[PDB]
Amino acid sequence: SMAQVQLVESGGRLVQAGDSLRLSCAASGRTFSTSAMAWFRQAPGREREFVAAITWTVGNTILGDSVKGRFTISRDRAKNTVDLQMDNLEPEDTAVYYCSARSRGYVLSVLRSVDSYDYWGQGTQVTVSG
Amino acid sequence: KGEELFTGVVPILVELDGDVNGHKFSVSGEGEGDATYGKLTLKFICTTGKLPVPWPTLVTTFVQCFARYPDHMKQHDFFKSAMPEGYVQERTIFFKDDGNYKTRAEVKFEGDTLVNRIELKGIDFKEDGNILGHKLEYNYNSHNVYIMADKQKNGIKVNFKIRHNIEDGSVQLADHYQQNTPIGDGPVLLPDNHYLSTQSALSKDPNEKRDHMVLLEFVTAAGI
Ligand SMILES: [Cl-]
Ligand SMILES: [N+]
Ligand SMILES: [N+]
Ligand SMILES: [N+]
Ligand SMILES: [N+]
Ligand SMILES: [N+]
Ligand SMILES: [N+]
Repeated sequence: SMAQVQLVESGGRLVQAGDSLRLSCAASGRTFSTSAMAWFRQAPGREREFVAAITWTVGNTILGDSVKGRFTISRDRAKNTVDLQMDNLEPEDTAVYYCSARSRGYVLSVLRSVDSYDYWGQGTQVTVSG
Repeated sequence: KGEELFTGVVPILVELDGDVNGHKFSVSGEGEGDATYGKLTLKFICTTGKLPVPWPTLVTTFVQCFARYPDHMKQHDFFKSAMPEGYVQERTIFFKDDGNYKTRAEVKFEGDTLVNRIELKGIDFKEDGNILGHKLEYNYNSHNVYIMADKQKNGIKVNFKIRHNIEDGSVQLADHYQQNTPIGDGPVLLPDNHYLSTQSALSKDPNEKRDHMVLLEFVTAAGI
């Protein structure tokens, strides 16, 4: 009956360029209302940048231009997780990765925008060295 | 204005998790609605086996944003005005001389699909009664759905009486109490008192082996 959702990211590591890494986010609280989840990333001195989003019921996915063909988002409704599979990592992927969630319904185009989510995790650090 | 999302044919997904007198079951559904005609077509599958209750008792639980609001009433279509963000639908359904369903649903867009996710809980049904003893005819009648604003909850209050025809010629009433509140904080149309004239028809897919229901609904607003 509370709307509050809590998000816990895990999996960020220091890793070599060209390696892969899988990140994961755990939602709890009123997960019944979830309609989309997403991953954003922020590097120092830079605006927070859209990475990937997934519609909750059907699993439709949206990728940000600079990770297309490298990153894969997927979600598990039984466990209320959303994972980010990052292959072929580059130094420029270095950032803190944030997990987010929305409960309001939406048209698809608003999902790339930081302002479209109602809940945010506290981030997990990914560092890629070449 | 959310009316805009409904000018064409809109695909629909439905998901229900239920528990009646301890019997758990899940249902999934798909189809489409066309608010310009007031038309809704949906097919449901019981994904857990046999449905422990009669399919007609779940009809009203299984998207009134697909009503046709005549142009002079567009000021009173709260359902459309709440999308895409969507709205919560809660009912308690009192079956005369039997138990009750309590339901919790969220109706909202996920992109181009209207989604209706439901939890249902039923208790205190007689094992001999019309519901658990499967004595309802597989059919449906016309009813008027009475809508009034609930300014304090920023939503609407709704009520009606469904008549379920029983296989021995009696009629089993199911008294519906209903409220709807927006999910977003955007402003919504709070309507004057009015009602939805609702007709429905149930049938079967003969190429469908699983326990299932084909549902057709025609809904037009009225009373202004
Ligand atoms: Cl009994
Ligand atoms: N909650
Ligand atoms: N049935
Ligand atoms: N129902
Ligand atoms: N509607
Ligand atoms: N009536
Ligand atoms: N009707």
